[PDB]
Amino acid sequence: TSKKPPNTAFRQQRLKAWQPILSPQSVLPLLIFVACIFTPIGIGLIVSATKVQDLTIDYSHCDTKASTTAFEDIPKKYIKYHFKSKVENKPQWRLTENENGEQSCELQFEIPNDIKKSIFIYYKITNFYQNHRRYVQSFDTKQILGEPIKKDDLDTSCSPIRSREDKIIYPCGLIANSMFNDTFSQVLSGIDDTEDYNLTNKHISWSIDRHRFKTTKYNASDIVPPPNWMKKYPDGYTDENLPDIHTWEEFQVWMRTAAFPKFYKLTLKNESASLPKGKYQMNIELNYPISLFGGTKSFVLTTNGAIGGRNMSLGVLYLIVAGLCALFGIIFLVKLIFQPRAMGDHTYLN
Amino acid sequence: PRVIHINDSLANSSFGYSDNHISTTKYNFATFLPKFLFQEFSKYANLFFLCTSAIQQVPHVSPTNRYTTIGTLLVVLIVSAMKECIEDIKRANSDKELNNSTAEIFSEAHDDFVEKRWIDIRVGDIIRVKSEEPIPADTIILSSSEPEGLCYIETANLDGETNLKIKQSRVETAKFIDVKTLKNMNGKVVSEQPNSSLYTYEGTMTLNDRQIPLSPDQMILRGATLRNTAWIFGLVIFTGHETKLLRNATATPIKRTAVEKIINRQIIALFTVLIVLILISSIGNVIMSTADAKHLSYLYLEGTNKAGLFFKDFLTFWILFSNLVPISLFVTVELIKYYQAFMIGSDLDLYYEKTDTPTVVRTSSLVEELGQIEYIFSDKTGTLTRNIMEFKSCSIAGHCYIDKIPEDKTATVEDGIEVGYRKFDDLKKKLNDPSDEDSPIINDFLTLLATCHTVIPEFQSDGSIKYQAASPDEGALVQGGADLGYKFIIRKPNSVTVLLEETGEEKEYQLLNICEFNSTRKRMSAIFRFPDGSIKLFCKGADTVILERLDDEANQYVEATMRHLEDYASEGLRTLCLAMRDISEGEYEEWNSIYNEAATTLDNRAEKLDEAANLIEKNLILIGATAIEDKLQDGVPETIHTLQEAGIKIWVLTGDRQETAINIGMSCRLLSEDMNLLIINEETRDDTERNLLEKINALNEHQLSTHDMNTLALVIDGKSLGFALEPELEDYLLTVAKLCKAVICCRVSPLQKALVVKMVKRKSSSLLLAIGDGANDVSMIQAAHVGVGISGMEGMQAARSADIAVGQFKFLKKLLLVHGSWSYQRISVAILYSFYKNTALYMTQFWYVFANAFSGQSIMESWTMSFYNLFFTVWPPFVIGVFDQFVSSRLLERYPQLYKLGQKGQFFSVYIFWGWIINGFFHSAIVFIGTILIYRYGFALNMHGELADHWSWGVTVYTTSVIIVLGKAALVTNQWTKFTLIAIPGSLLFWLIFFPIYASIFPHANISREYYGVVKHTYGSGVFWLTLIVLPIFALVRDFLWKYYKRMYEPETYHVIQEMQKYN
Ligand SMILES: CCCCC/C=C/C/C=C\C/C=C\C/C=C\CCCC(=O)O[C@H](COC(=O)CCCCCCCCCCCCCCCCC)COP(=O)(O)O[C@@H]1[C@H](O)[C@@H](O)[C@H](OP(=O)(O)O)[C@@H](O)[C@H]1O
Ligand SMILES: *[C@@H]1O[C@H](CO)[C@@H](O[C@@H]2O[C@H](CO)[C@@H](O[C@@H]3O[C@H](CO)[C@@H](O)[C@H](O[C@@H]4O[C@H](CO)[C@@H](O)[C@H](O)[C@@H]4O)[C@@H]3O)[C@H](O)[C@H]2NC(C)=O)[C@H](O)[C@H]1NC(C)=O
Ligand SMILES: *[C@@H]1O[C@H](CO)[C@@H](O[C@@H]2O[C@H](CO)[C@@H](O)[C@H](O)[C@H]2NC(C)=O)[C@H](O)[C@H]1NC(C)=O
Ligand SMILES: *[C@@H]1O[C@H](CO)[C@@H](O[C@@H]2O[C@H](CO)[C@@H](O)[C@H](O)[C@H]2NC(C)=O)[C@H](O)[C@H]1NC(C)=O
Ligand SMILES: *[C@@H]1O[C@H](CO)[C@@H](O)[C@H](O)[C@H]1NC(C)=O
Ligand SMILES: [Mg+2]
Repeated sequence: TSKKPPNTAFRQQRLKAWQPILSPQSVLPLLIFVACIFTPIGIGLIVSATKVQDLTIDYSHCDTKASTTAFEDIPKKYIKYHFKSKVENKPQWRLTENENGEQSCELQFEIPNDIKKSIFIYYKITNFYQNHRRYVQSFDTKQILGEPIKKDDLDTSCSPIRSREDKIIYPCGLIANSMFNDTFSQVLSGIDDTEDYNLTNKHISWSIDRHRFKTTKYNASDIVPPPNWMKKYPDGYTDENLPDIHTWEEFQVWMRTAAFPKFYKLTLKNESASLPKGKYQMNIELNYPISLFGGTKSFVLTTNGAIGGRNMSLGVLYLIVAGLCALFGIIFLVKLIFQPRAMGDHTYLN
Repeated sequence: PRVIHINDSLANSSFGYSDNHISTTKYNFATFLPKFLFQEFSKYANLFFLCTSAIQQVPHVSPTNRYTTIGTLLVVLIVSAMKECIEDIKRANSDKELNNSTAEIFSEAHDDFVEKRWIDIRVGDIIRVKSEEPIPADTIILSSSEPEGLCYIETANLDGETNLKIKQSRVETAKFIDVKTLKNMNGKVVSEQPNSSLYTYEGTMTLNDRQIPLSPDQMILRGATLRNTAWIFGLVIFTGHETKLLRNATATPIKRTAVEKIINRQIIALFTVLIVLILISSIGNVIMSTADAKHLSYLYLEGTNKAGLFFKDFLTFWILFSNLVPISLFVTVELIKYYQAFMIGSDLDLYYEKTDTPTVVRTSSLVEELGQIEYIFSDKTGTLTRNIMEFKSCSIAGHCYIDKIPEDKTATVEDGIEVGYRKFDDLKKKLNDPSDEDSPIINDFLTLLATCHTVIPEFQSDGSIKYQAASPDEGALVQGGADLGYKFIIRKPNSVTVLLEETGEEKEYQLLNICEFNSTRKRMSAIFRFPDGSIKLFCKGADTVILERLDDEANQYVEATMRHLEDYASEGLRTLCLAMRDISEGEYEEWNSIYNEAATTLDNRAEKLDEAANLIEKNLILIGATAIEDKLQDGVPETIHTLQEAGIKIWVLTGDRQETAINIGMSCRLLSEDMNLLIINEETRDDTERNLLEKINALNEHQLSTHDMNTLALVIDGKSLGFALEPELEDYLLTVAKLCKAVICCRVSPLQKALVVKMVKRKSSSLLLAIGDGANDVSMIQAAHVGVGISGMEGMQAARSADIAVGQFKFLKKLLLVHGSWSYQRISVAILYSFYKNTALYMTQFWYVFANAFSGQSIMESWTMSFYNLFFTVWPPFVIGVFDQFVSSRLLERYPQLYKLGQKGQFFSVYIFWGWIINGFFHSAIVFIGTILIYRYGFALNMHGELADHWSWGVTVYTTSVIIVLGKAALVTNQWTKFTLIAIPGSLLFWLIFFPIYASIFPHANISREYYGVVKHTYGSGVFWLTLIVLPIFALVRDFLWKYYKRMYEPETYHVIQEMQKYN
């Protein structure tokens, strides 16, 4: 019956609230506080990123510009290194070949400082667009779980490499077919009274990848290798040639599509002992040609820090924010000191 | 030809006529989709996203899931559908409440009147219509309680005339009063086909003996209202949509605001920039895929069909960028407007107590215009006045008597003839004793006040007698003449009884004949016979018509009456002169014969009866004059001054003459004592042209000073306005009216009240507000941009057709200053921000085509992007568009000039839309470069040397984007209530809690398999909780410092008003 609206703090738009004012006495302390809390964080982050000791060797073109009879020096254009001390001997490299053109690049470097942190070894690839749309979605996730999917039920996303010669290609996709296949030494062969340094090859991928990549339930007379794996698996698949994507951890590491054409991929690691100083040697079986993607392969030996490893983006961001805050907290201060606003009155601006 | 039976409900039903059910619903449960889908896809964004979803169904083209956009499309579609259904149910509620009323219908079997509903009313049934109830349908009258068969109908709903029409029944069939005699009557009624003409009717009724013709003189429409009649017997002919009034129903045209057109322009701009980005990306893609055909051999490109690979690439970016045009906005804006209309139509300061009528915003699509009004086309009778008459003063025998004597001129100076103000006590003290000469004249006047009228008396159980008059002025005259002792009581036909409270005895006079009122003569005569044997004729009229036929040698108070009319007309009081004359029997018989000769000629009534009554009106003895006031509503002189101070021009359409309108405008504080009046009152069109030319040249020949431009007003009558609305002279009137601050139109014709509005909006860009009451100006309310209807005594015809329904005028000071400046500052920020939070996200989809070789790779997940527009960024817009107040209402009424800030358009434009867009671009680039500088090779983790990837980086991008969007929202808001804490930090915590649960549960159901193990590598990583701290501050320091600078060293008006509000 009655049409009178209620009298409450909500229906009458009378809710209690707070009015944020930007007085200088409430802004300048905020800026100086932000500066005083972002300077120590920034210097701590740059100190943490400074203590990372790493090494990188561009072993691309080793089959063309590296000697064969002796260990010649590596051009300074290729090598990079950051250590806590000075390196006395420049890294060198040599080429070797065995039977059927099995080329190999032998690098020799010198670790002048006892690295107490755990050692990691990656291969760095450049100009490889894994983030390509046609390339990132081209892999069947059911076969990764290990199931005998028929031909007419395969994922149509891996279309160019699907059912060759009327047989279900087992690793359907462009990510598996284009796998990086340069085998590493799995040990830093010490030279001149320096003991070796074994490296672990397992537990390098993601736990969920080890849990989802299951051993295949396929046979061997109804599947064919991808066109790029026919060199290692000739005459097709057999009962023994058939791999297992569960234990094959490098396959799982490669199947993690990266975001940028400059990416690392974990290959080896060692977290059980310190790496002493001395001369070490690493062998790489050159199988992957750089002419396929026009990039530059690299062997990287790094450690880990609180942020990652030799990267000062976060520290410089913190320092830039602190510097801008401390600069404006002086600009506005001297501006209000030398010439106040003198316009607090309304003066009937209407 | 329509043949209708008289008392056969089953015989006439074979023709299959319409039902009496009146339906006003928009949708129904039978054909809801075939029209709702068309209405929803008749727009731009809906059809665009439908085409996008249709394109997204081709293979190897969609960069995201196939159902990532059609889901949001169906969500917004069902939201729109449920809102349409809610409003349609709210309409159907009142529709069914009005359509199920009771009706007394005759029964063939029962042979009596039974109560039924309007739904079951069929054509051909006999009904009994009682008093003070609306007409059910188009019924022909059979009989009535009156002996002759006449009744009174009021056209307050079907037309604009307030007078009562007398509809008489056929004398050959009005003898059926009882029900038991209604069974022996047979026949058929041949009526015309359903049309829309009102006063044209033709038919033929078959009676028991002979057939009779039909005419609109015995036909009552549905929109009429019966009055002063006990009961009528009606036979229905037209029902439902087959009537004469409800057949050609009017449809209110959708009013498009300026904000809508600015939104359309911004949408076109977004579409253009979308096409630009798509074309740039496609060209880059094709040139990179053609120039590097050797370094991309591991992708197994087509080659021979690369041309086709161009087209399939184009679409690939379209979808990827289709999120640049937000579809959630077209529903968020209307929901915000709905909530604002609800919160406005529920305020106490806009609620009327003496009538129980709150503000009812009938159209919630016009809420933001209240903050940008420049013209107000107002009414006077009803909108400015209380529309209730009150007997104020009387002047007889050359004296003046009022109840409230003001101290300005109470002491009569006696400068020759007596001039001044006296009380009614002196009138009684000079009337009681018969020794005074004017006492018989006072008796004649006090009897004329209670005898010459045509008011119907009604007695009640309480004893208070009620008066029913066709006009309020006659009722006020009767009330002012009755309260002193000469009351008007029971009036039997052909005589008038007057109760004398001074003596205690009731007298009675024989009313011989009365003449009807005329608009041209503006007079009314009535002859009476007294028990003393004298025949006396009374005559009432205007001040400029009857005074010309007086006897200057008989009356000695002519100049006194002229002065009493002049000083009363100077205050806006309606004046009426009363005169009398004694006649003999011979001239009385001659006048009776002339009246009979005039009544025998039914062809001429307007001129014949007037000339017959004026045949004896050759000389009269003037008794005196009466003056009735009509006060203004409370607060109008303050609200009008406050609106003028805010910078709004008012055009008062007054029905009075020049001087009366000028005086009531000066009393209403519309004008002033120094406002130069540009009077334009001329009959010759050429003279009006010359006057307009003189005005415009005298105005343009010199500069307009600040004091001279602010102090100008215009006054124009009815004929001058009708001559100044021609297509050849309208420009002069418009350019002379755009300079003055207040316009006053006098003697305005009803329909012309619309032509003054439809002439401005077609030749200007300002927004109009037409406030009025009654039906006579309803066409005005449907003509301006914002229509306002007052609830008054003229009927509810204007409130049911206005965009806003307000109880009185005083509320406008708060409806426009507070509920406008807010309603324009909110929605604007609720739209610009709606374009920012989108650009701050999906623009990272464009800066990424430089890293994925121009392929079109989604940086983020397919469903998280779809949930960005539904769950995490949908409440800050509502909070800033419904609950935000940039300035308090206590200071928004003290300084009305702030209204100008919304009157020009300083809060919503394309120049600010582009600023918001480029700010979004800047923030997107900031977050993109900051994320790619940290995830350089993915080697930014500390968990046993494991590396991040694509999705573990897209998640950080999305999180930083939403954090910066919420920080911008927090920087924009002014009112920190509780809904703000629920909207901004509430949404932040909602995302922070929803991401782990989703990414841990849903991947196991084949919904988002790209989130396996990302929760650990995101949350457990020590760099996530550092970039989330270092990037939003780095991106919002610019906005913070710019806000501080603009507030401190380059303020505005409200920037100082907010400081005064904070510190005082
Ligand atoms: C390592 C180097 C670090 C450099 C760091 C530099 C930071 C600052 C950079 C530039 C700023 C330059 C000068 C800063 C000084 C003044 C800026 C003036 C800004 C300006 O008036 O218009 C603004 C737009 O603002 C941009 O749209 C801002 C425009 C910025 C766009 C820049 C051009 C595009 C950049 C794209 C780069 C992409 C490159 C590609 C990289 C990726 C490629 C892969 C307007 O919007 P607004 O929200 O403020 O509007 C205000 C505001 O709402 C409120 O503060 C006001 O009330 P009150 O104040 O009374 O409370 C109110 O009245 C209203 O007026
Ligand atoms: C490490 O990874 C390298 C890059 O993926 C890979 O190098 C490629 O290996 C494939 C496999 O042999 C090569 O593809 C063959 O090339 C030869 C010419 O050299 C073609 O004749 C051959 O086509 C043949 O066609 C026959 C008839 O259709 C068919 O019966 C044969 O089975 C065969 O398919 C292939 O096209 C490719 O050229 C190599 N280079 C590049 C740049 O791709 C290494 O083999 C791999 N090494 C190991 C040890 O896994
Ligand atoms: C990590 O490196 C250390 C250092 O070489 C390895 O420890 C050696 O393991 C070999 C096993 O063949 C032993 O013969 C050596 O005596 C160990 N060194 C010392 C100082 O005790 C360790 O095995 C490596 N971790 C792996 C391979 O997982
Ligand atoms: C630890 O390092 C030693 C030194 O290289 C590894 O011993 C070699 O093992 C390979 C694999 O069978 C042989 O071909 C070499 O002849 C071995 N060399 C020597 C000097 O023994 C040893 O295998 C490593 N530990 C593990 C667990 O692999
Ligand atoms: C493997 O064995 C034969 C073909 O070698 C076939 O009948 C069978 O279905 C294959 N798959 C499994 C799971 O046994
Ligand atoms: Mg009115």
